[PDB]
Amino acid sequence: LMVCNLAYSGKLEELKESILADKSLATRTDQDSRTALHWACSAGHTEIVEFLLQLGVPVNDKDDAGWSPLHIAASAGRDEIVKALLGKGAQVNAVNQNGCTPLHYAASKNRHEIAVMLLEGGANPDAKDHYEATAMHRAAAKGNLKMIHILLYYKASTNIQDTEGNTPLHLACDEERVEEAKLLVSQGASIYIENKEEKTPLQVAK
Amino acid sequence: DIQKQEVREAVELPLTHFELYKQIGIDPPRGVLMYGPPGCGKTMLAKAVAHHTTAAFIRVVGSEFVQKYLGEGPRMVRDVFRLAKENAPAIIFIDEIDAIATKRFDAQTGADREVQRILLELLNQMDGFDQNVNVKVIMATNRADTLDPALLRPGRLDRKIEFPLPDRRQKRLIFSTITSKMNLSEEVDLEDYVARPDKISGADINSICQESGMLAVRENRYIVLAKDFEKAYKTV
Amino acid sequence: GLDKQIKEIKEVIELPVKHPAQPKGVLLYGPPGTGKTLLARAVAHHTDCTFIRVMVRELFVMAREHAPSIIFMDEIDLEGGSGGDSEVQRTMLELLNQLDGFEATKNIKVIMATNRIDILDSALLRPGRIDRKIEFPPPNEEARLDILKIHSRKMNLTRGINLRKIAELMPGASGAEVKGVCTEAGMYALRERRVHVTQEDFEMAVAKVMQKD
Repeated sequence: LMVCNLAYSGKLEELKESILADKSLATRTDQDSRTALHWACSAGHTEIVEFLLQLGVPVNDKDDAGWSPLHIAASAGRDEIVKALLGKGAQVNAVNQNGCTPLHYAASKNRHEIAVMLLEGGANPDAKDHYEATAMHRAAAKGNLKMIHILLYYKASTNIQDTEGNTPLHLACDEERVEEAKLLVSQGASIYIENKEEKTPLQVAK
Repeated sequence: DIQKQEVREAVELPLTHFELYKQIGIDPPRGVLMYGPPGCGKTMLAKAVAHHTTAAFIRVVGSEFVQKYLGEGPRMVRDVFRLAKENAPAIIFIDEIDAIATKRFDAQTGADREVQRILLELLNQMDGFDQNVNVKVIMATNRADTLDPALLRPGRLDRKIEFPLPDRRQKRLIFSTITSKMNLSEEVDLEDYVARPDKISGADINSICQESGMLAVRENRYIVLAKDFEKAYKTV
Repeated sequence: GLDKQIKEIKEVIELPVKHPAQPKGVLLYGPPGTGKTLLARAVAHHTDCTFIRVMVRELFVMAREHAPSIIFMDEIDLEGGSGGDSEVQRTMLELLNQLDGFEATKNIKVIMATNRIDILDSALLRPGRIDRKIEFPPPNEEARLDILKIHSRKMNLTRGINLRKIAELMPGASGAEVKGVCTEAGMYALRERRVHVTQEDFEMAVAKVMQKD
């Protein structure tokens, strides 16, 4: 719609004039089942989303799949949007299409501040999606050791079984991250859990 | 990440040195071998080299040399090899060698025996094509259990690139290399789209994202989302 | 460590040369370090005779139009292996039937190559009628210094290199690792661009070939 370009392009005075012209544009949505909050949050414009959240737009609005704007705040890497959405009361455990949490998309982007803010508000470090995978799997496979360590600051588990049966130590050994492997083993990661392939973490590492 | 890196380091890095390889006369092994029956392959790399490098390109789909004339073999492979060694540093992409690489039947039918003796003749020619020649012979197939080790002898095909299925790393980087330029949002996911395409075999994932942009180019949706990603999965 | 194979092979291969029964075939079983192809091609090279390398019946057509020659099964070296291999075993059965039947010239022999249960299958198909038995022991270091020298005369080598450490410091699997060190030393010789005969960079190649073993 019009608020999609007024929100994504950053037309501050034009979006404020559109809201003041018609209050319905704050809740109208296009075929993407998204309001202007999703577009302006996706683009990173803090003032527009502070005007929309100032008027009181429902922060828990989900699209056709079930995506909450906190996943934009975490994946996009905008700390101030995390402060605004967590300030307004965004759901830290909102279920999307595949059942993932914003912690997974903050760990994927290696955003430490967003992980500290979301986990500080009461996020679940061991939240599992439809594939039964946590943020430590993909954060341990992409090579994010500091994300793993700050997850361990919030009492995160290191022995989550994936849909194949692998653990974050398996995905860490697959990437051949010797520092993450030896560090996770030193922290207490079970080297005895076997996947469907019957491969131990010591066998996966080369 | 290691597949395409092996294709570049094994193909395009020695390709620019042929103008010098004609002078110093030290030619590395040209044989590049691809594999993997589940993954399609064989096109993204031939087109990637076809666009990156500016050289001569002689693509031959399958075995063009199954003509009933037994004496036509050396004329065909000799013409291709003489335009490769004389015209320009052409890259000979011989795909699907499983047809002529294995003897079929009926030994007394000296046509196949004679053209495989010609295969041994051009085998000695590619033995001689390791010194002062602008030859490039890349090879691809899908089943190695029927291939004779004569072509795969150590010293002829020394670049065995394996590709059974696209690993999760090339998935994540091939999604990031297209969402980094196009519009990015939260609905663009990498976990279910790094796990599901690991179960279901799918090629040209970058072209699938471009087709998704062609489904979100309708001037109604401004940021590409998972609706056209999964829709592109169930349609193309 | 291959002096027994050349010593014993001179009276077998070199018999129809100047002495004028003639042995028909011979087999060598063991770890394929050295002496399976380098011996037939080295003796066939010093003898200045023809030596062509080596389908279940078309290989016998090649071994029919090219029957008189020094032949050696090099390309092939229970449910499907005894039959699929038994096609080449039949090929050499009728080859021994031709060689046992008639000959156009002398110095015509065939050498077999097998290192597994198919040796017991060959003895199951050969009831000690016409065959020579020569054991194939693993090559010692004496069979490695001279094979590194012969495999080093082709490429340019400096006069200050110590072949004792690089030749004697390659134990373990087999003697083909010498040829692998030569080829990889040529790939790192192209990679590192040795100027003419630089010795320190040849020692760098020694490191780059000792890091893979």
